[PDB]
Amino acid sequence: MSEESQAFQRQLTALIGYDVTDVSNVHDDELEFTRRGLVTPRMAEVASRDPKLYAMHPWVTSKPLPEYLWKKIANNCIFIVIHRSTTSQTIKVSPDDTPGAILQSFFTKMAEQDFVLRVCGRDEYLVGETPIKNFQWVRHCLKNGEEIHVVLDTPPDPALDEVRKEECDRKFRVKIRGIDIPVLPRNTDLTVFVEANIQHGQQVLCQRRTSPKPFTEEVLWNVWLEFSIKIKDLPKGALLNLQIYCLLYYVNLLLIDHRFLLRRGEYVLHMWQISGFNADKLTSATNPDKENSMSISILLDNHPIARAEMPNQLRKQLEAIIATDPLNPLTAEDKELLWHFRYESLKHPKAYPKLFSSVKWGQQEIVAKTYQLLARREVWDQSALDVGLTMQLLDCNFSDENVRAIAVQKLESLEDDDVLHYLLQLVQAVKFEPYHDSALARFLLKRGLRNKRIGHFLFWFLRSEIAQSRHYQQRFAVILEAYLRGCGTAMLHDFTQQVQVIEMLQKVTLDIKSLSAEKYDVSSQVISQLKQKLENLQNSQLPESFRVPYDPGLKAGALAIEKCKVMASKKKPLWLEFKCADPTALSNETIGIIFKHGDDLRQDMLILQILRIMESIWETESLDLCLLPYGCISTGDKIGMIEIVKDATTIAKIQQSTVGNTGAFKDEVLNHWLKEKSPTEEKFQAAVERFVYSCAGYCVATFVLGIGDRHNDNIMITETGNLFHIDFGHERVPFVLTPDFLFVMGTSGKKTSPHFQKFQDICVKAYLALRHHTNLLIILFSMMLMTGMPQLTSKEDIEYIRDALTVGKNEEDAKKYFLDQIEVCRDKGWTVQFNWFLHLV
Ligand SMILES: CNC(=O)c1ccc2c(c1)OCCc1cc(C(=O)N(C)c3ccc(C(=O)N4CCN(C)CC4)cc3Cl)sc1-2
Repeated sequence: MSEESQAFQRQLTALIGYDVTDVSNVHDDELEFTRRGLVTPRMAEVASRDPKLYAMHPWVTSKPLPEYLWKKIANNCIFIVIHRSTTSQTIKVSPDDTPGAILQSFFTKMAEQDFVLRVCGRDEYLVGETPIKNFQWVRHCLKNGEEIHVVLDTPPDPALDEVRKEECDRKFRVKIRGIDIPVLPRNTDLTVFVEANIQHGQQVLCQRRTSPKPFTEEVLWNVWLEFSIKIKDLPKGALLNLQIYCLLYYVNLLLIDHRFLLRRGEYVLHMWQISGFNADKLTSATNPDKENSMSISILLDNHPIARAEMPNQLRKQLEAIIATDPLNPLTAEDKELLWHFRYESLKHPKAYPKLFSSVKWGQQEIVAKTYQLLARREVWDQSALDVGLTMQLLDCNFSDENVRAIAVQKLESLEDDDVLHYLLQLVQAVKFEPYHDSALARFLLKRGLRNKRIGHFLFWFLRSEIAQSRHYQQRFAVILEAYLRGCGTAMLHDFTQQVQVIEMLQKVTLDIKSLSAEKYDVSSQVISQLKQKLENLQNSQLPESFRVPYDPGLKAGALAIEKCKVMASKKKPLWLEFKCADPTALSNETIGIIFKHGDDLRQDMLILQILRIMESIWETESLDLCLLPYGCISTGDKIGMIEIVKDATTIAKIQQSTVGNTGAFKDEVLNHWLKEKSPTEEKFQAAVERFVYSCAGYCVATFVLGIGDRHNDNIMITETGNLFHIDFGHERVPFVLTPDFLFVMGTSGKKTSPHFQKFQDICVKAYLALRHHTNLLIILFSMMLMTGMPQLTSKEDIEYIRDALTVGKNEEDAKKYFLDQIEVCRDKGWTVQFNWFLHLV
């Protein structure tokens, strides 16, 4: 291994934020085995991808143009403005024209074909055989009433993407020797025992306990725990879960390894301490902190794997069971039905999750029958892809490799555009895979390496987790490294720039947070030191440019130091502004970015991404709710970026600017603000309309997600009328619809009006459009809770969304339910809003 290659691994380590060659925290070779296992999938995708299309990463969709976007084209014509160093002719185009085609109606229309169309000021290309109406940038421009400005230039050199070459029928038992912790002192000395569980898909096959003993820094049982399950019956993917109760600590050990071998020998496992149900509890990783953590010693001394028509009424029971929601509990009666009627069940793709939860995974013969069942998979294979269904089979309830692979098989058919929609949840779903190398992980690897946009986000989503999750960083690092080894030198250089930038801003963030207290109010002293420090960075270890992490097509240049500052809030986040490093840009507007330290931005990414999913869901229904899921990215431990939405203010600041002593609240302020920021009544009417739509979308989305009761300071609005929520980091009301919002709607004092009627109509339409996707929403909600929050009750917390989506009810009762919800806010008026500030005194 050349000295060059060692320097390279060093490079990857700094981009990843973890050393994948570190062997300090392992008890076997799973991780190394996986690094090697992933080489094949990587080389295969690299060798398979088209260098040209890969370099230009066109962003496209096969989906039809929504009704609400056809509205803006009734002339069957679209205008593209091409530019080239001086003047710019505006070509009239047909929505079906191909980029190379409009290049024919150009060159000849003017009068060598080795040129390509690129969006002005962006690293975005319109290429490939695709109708221009199928390009996302084109649809984004129409939806925003913006013109499509493009520049004619030379295709990027694929050479820049060069990738560096690479080079027994006995019952199961376990001996618990004892436990050891360096320091126990809490308050009162209690007693302690060890609980050993054998689990599969968060289902206990057998449970055993040790006798209680005095809790001292060292407790030695030296006791055999014999389980009812036979060795031969252990399913691959089963975990020996070990727990200490006084519940204090846990740790897991895969009973059958990545080689299909039964675990054997001595183990000293360092455990995880509970913070006083979630994905972290399922991890096969052990606590890396060997100095301050509890450990448990165990011994293993115990390779494997070597007609009749249904009556009308049972079938009805069966179909009823299948119709129930993902969260409906399956009775013992229900499971037996599903299993007995196995072959009938297999004819309904929607039964798959319920059927595989009916499997007795602790019985070799049954599992086998199950694999036999999966053999004739025709009905499933030809079924239309249902993302909600697929994700159900990737959650914590399925530990079987084969069950999860068919889920992954269905994902193979997603277009890149959809992958981007679900990417974050798919990455989080890697936490439910029992092995490091899995079909799900390889699919993400493959898709990321196939498309630059997916690779970029895949990188940040992985790095965010590597940086702040001890439970999963090892697995995610191996995945990221594999990816980094195939993305190409260009991407590598880009990621390097981005990582350098955020690292510098982190330093700065910290140093500046130090030069001030815990809030007040800053301090011209504090702002000046910031500007100096940035001036220092600017010249230079701070790279010429870098891609915006939440908007990779955008290249950020030099900081505009005069415009930077520290925001006035408890935490002291930076308000940074940069110049665009692309001369071809259509404006002088800077790139605003908020850099913040002290908060875990992962919950916000999760919420913002779900918001994006709701928008695409609504698109599948021809609806546009005008949400504004601003860019947000966890870039490392307790740090990240947030997009600064231009021309936007807080609803509270608007209130506050007019008196606002102790937080008095006037109904007409909002309407006045909008009218004053409008240059004309036209623009004002557009603002009001957009407000109605945006208000409706956020009321619905926020109710469903159970995040509806918010303080005014957590909700913003653009000067153009777009309302939107922010800060999703962790009497009552379902959502925020205050009298001022109502005032803009032309209503006041519980009355009606054309815009308000229009609002209720949009809400209801929005609400029921989401109910057609109930299962997708429920499964995303529950995964989000398991992988993104603290230790959430696996029933009651998750059950909220079921109630919220009013599962089980017909359309009439649903509309009713929501309309009453709208009434509650009205009756409550300003109460909850009003309650703030006082709680603090
Ligand atoms: C011209 N644009 C803006 O002023 C602006 C302000 C805030 C945001 C923005 C634009 O983009 C939209 C997304 C966004 C998201 C935010 C967020 O998540 N949090 C937690 C947040 C809330 C308040 C502040 C804050 O201190 N201030 C200073 C007072 N000012 C009136 C509001 C923002 C900072 C953050 Cl990061 S702030 C914010």
